[PDB]
Amino acid sequence: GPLPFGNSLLKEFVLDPAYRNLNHGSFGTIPSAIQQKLRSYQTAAEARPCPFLRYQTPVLLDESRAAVANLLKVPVETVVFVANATMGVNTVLRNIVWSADGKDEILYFDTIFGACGKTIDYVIEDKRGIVSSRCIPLIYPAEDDDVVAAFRDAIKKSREEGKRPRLAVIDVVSSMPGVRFPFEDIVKICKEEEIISCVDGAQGIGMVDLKITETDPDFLISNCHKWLFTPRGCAVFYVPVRNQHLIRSTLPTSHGFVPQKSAFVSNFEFVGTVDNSPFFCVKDAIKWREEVLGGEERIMEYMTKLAREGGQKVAEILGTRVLENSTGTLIRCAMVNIALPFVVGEDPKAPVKLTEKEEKDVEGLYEIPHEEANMAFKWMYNVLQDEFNTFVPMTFHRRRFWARLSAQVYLEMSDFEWAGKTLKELCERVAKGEYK
Amino acid sequence: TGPLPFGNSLLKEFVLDPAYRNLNHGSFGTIPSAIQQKLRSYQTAAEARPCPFLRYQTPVLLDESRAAVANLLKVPVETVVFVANATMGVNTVLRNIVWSADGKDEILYFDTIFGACGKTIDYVIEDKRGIVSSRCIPLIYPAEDDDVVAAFRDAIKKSREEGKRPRLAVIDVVSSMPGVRFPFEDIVKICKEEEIISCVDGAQGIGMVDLKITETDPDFLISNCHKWLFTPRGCAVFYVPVRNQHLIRSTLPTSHGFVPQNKSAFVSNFEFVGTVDNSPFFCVKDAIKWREEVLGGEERIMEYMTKLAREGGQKVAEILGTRVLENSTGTLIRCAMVNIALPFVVGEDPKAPVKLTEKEEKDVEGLYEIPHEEANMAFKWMYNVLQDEFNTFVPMTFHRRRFWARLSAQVYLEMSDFEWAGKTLKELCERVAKGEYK
Repeated sequence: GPLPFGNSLLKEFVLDPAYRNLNHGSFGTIPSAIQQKLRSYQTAAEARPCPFLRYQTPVLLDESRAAVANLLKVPVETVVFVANATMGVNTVLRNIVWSADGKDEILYFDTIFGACGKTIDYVIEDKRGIVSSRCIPLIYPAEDDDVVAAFRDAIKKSREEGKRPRLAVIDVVSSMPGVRFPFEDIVKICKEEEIISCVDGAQGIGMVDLKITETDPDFLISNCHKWLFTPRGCAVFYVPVRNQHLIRSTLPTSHGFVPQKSAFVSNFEFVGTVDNSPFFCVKDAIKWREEVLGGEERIMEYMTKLAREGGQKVAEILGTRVLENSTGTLIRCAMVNIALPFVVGEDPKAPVKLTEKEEKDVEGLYEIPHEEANMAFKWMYNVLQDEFNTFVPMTFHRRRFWARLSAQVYLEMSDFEWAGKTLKELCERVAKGEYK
Repeated sequence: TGPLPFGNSLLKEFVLDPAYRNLNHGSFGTIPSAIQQKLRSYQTAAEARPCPFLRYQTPVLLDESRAAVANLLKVPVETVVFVANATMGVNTVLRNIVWSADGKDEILYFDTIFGACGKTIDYVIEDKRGIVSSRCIPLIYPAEDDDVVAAFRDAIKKSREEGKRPRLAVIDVVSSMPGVRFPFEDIVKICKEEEIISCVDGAQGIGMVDLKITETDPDFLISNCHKWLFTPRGCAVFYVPVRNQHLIRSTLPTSHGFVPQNKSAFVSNFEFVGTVDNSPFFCVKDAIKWREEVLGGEERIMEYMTKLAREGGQKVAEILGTRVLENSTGTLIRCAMVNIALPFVVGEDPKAPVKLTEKEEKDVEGLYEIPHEEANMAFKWMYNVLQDEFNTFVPMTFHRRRFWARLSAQVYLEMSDFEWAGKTLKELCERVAKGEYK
């Protein structure tokens, strides 16, 4: 039968027993059964290179394409594997041909992943101004209605400047901070307004239900290596059949390109020589998660609940609060943010008008001068690795540090309590000016 | 004591199937057992400490592999980075070039260019909406070095005669099919004289021939470490002199290092371009070390494989009674791969007839002729036979009505392997003369 969750499940993984993994959402990790699968695929590749790599690669790709589309509840003709989420997002933006009038505009939110945000910048530079972009600022904790309204005002405002809102990139779950984004509402608005919905669901498969069919996005990308126990360097790229014709070239351009099984699926089979073993392990990771663990829903059910209750314990230990809106829809994933018990001094260049609640929440804590914010930020990162042998990413949002913790099926309440007590003393030492 | 002798005794150090004969190392390469173990050690370290290792040890390990490969190529370390493969870095060059506003820029390339790279030109023309064009330069092999230089000098001229401007030339170090050493020293020099960006595709390069980077001084060069440098698949070194690093505006794909308009920003840009297993990149310093301490260094490795390619190639040509692909100057087989014609002719195609050299018509009289339509049928048949029954693999170039089989020598091969290749290809070719491919 299935195995119980918690620290006993560390038996199945290959983490350092001295190292606490509180940040699975960044790079992921794989259990011992999947690494051996990974290395098994390599031995076959090095045993007879041309026979295996030329003819067994498409068979092993389609076995994982079938398993992942199955689990996503979508046709197999619509899923394909790319290197990673940054690669997939780049594949969408680099392939779109923009209107000849030059009125097209890319809409995005300021919680966009750094790599994604800078891809929009370069594409605008590369196409030399035939497409532009407008940034939608977000204040967190964000109410879902405020996010969708800020998107509607961006659509309305863009048209008042003579611009055409052409494409919108929507997170499933944002990176920093790790919050569930109301992507269903934003994608639906994109359809009504005829906007290409480029759903960046890197924090997606294996953690939250993507609801691909009912949402019907134009493009979706998601990192299997982030929450599906898939070896590093694997993202599932979803393109409906109606849109596969605009993905004209892969990244990079390879043999499958035709100058002007489907041709769309075949073009991604060989895109330059790479170790494709992480792709082949998708079918095993899915089968391992269903047989060894209780299944996909049981995995997500535990991680989300542990993120709530575990995050609330870190907040009690710190005397602060988790990051959540009035409807409790931000912590609908496996990650949770907790505010740290201090505050940064005001930036005279870009001062943030603090909200009355955010100011009473500052309640006379220790204040780090803004000139020392980056210095203390580096210190907390190094100390968490060198002294506590863990790693906690922190979002600097409105002169506060929001530490993001990632729950997993091999963690339990004791880990988040250790995380709370660790962060507690770490901030006590930040309060004493130890970062200098 | 001393280094290890070459030949089949060296297979103890590799992880090939003993029932499989790897006569085609040039396609995907392979790694020794010591390098595979290093690949898994980097893999083990990443899973033990995802964030601490991948965030902070990746800079260090990339820099050790950058210094190792830069010293091997005798190149400043500030001018080398690592990309995914040869196809990836050729795209990196062609997609960052800002073409001139009027639209006369054209990309020069030869028709023996690698298939992915030529189509990369076709897509860049499409994505840039016709402001850049291409001009294919046909080549006939056996090609003389003077004739290649002549075709390039006359293609530059026909361009400007049409009011066009040669902007960039895709130049091979060693071409894929047929596996042949290309006179890149002269074509790169002519690109400097004619103000043409030299984009060198040296995928067949590192670990096999002397790239002579400092001397020929190219604008951009790529080379597959995983092809001939015993590096795990998914690795290729990207050489750009710092005079041209500003031209690479964004990596492929675009990531944190891009900036809109100690370690240089160019070098920093290629460290994190998306979540990937970087174990192949880290092994570059381990492969170069292994090749030095165990095999005796690049120059002993390279010249053995080039010597074996000639002698073993003429054995296959002798066993089959044909010939090898070589020019009058003996400059085509200046690498580790050799092309030997198979003993039969393809019927002429009325859709594009091959008017052949007098000497070319004398080399095929008496040979069994296969009709042109059945050519692709027997081509697919020979591939399946050499794998399912002879348990090997040999790629074949179709060029002017004769198949040239491309063999790949390597430190773990010797003369008995090429004798087996010739013996295997006669059994194969005698069976296509009897029409077995039906």
